[PDB]
Amino acid sequence: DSCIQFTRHASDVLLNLNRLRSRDILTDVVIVVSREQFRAHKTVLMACSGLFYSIFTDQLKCNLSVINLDPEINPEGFCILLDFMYTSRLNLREGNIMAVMATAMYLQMEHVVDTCRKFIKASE
Amino acid sequence: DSCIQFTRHASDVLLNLNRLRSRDILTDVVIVVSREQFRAHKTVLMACSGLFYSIFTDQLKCNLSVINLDPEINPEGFCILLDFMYTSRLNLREGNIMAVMATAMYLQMEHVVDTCRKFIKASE
Amino acid sequence: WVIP
Amino acid sequence: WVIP
Ligand SMILES: N#Cc1c(Cl)ncnc1Nc1ccc2c(c1)CC(=O)N2
Ligand SMILES: N#Cc1c(Cl)ncnc1Nc1ccc2c(c1)CC(=O)N2
Ligand SMILES: [Cl-]
Ligand SMILES: [Cl-]
Ligand SMILES: [Cl-]
Ligand SMILES: [Cl-]
Repeated sequence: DSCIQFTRHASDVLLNLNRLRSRDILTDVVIVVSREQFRAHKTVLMACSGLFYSIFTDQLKCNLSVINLDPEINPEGFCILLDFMYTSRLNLREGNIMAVMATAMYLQMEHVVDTCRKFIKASE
Repeated sequence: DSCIQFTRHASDVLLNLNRLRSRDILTDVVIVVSREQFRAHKTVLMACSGLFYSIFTDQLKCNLSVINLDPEINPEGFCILLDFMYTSRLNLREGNIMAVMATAMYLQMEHVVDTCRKFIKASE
Repeated sequence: WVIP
Repeated sequence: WVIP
């Protein structure tokens, strides 16, 4: 086509989706990770994670307001990945890398798994 | 903070939100523009338009499944802007610029209004 | 705005 | 990935 493109559009959309999340506006699911609960937008979760894409395209699970993750999942690791989904920013640290990598593998977030593998290999 | 950032993340999220829209997955509103209907995600509309942000943060309108736009709004102009919301790509042409600009003013999409004004000024 |  |  003969379209023009606004370079910052995708980043501005994501910034606004994060603002809606922070204000709990039109959030439609709560992700339960052991004792912790995280409110989010199903569409953002699906757009970022192979696992959520699978869950919310399921004819029964698409209608659930609560999703319980595997008990082995670390809440902090999930929190870091949820923030990454809404911001493109990953708070990767020596103290959380193993938890973040395990959570990204479970959530099927290949690019996160890739940088965790690379950061781990550099430290050995 | 000491975060790392994935450059293509925002663009990949938007591409997936557009894929969900094309497959009518978790769309939660229909925008009626005279004889035409457009299915969308309320969160994407709010993230792109001052008008939809106002509408869906309203305590009564947030729960509506159908929104009727002003009869003066051109369906093609709306279609072009809806595509832009989900892709960052604006199909701006000599034959549609007036309709696109009027629709962007109504929808409160300042960056679109700006490029329409600039393209019009260059042709006079 | 750019030509993509 | 980059340093933002
Ligand atoms: N929502 C949506 C969606 C759609 Cl519509 N099409 C294709 N993938 C979608 N999302 C999704 C699927 C698999 C993975 C990711 C996201 C990140 C990753 O590492 N794996
Ligand atoms: N969703 C959301 C949202 C939030 Cl949370 N905060 C601030 N603006 C939001 N969206 C929004 C408001 C005003 C305008 C636009 C988008 C584009 C434009 O030209 N005007
Ligand atoms: Cl439920
Ligand atoms: Cl990822
Ligand atoms: Cl309704
Ligand atoms: Cl805009």
